[PDB]
Amino acid sequence: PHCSRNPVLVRGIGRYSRSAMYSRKAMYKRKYLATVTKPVGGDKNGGTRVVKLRKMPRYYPTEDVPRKLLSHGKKPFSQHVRKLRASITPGTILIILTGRHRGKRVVFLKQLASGLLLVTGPLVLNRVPLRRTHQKFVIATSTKIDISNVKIPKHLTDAYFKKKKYEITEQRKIDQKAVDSQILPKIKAIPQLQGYLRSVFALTNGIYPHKLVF
Amino acid sequence: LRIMLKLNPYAKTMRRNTILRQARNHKLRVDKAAAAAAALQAKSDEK
Repeated sequence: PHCSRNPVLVRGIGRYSRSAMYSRKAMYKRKYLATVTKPVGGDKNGGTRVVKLRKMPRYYPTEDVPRKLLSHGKKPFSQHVRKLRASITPGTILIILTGRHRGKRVVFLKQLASGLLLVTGPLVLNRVPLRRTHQKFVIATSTKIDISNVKIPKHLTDAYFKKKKYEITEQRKIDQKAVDSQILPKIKAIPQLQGYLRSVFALTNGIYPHKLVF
Repeated sequence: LRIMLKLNPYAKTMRRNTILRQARNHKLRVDKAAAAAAALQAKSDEK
């Protein structure tokens, strides 16, 4: 096989024309069991018991519903394109709005395959473990830390965090130790970030969200 | 886009040509503007 050979400049529009691709691809020279038989195991039987799979149903419902037409779209959730807000980047500081951790400030880790943001606050700072969160319920601050050359374990997929009393397994505890062990030194790099991450966001008698800068 | 093509197949070529033409024209404007900027500090040193 080969690459697309047609660089895309606009969604659904190729760079090269129909006749241009004829030359580039060089078409001017490149032209042209239901049933199984098994023995029975008894004499005067014949050993010719032909058995068929997918046998006829033993019961039919009184009425059936007709099948629906075709849609040429509406892909299942597993293959939807994951869209990430431009202000979200690895290492930025986020604010939780709806969960048990309302107002907590956390540092954004890798984004997962389901589109949920794998995020963590340093568990020694705000008692927030490695959790998934939705970008639509998170406010992005302009404060960023460099989480490059930081190793996130490969086994932190969505299935890892999917729900099954809750007990903290050792694997959750060990994985938490590994990640923050290399995150905290970067937290200490810039001053006063501990107090920023420890405190919670809240609205007061003054400021309004549409005037604030994030 | 695909609906438009089923009525006017030629519209694909016009759209492709327009995008390519504007990409070239946008490129041409940003060098001579840079050349004018490249002229500014040329007179800043020679003075």
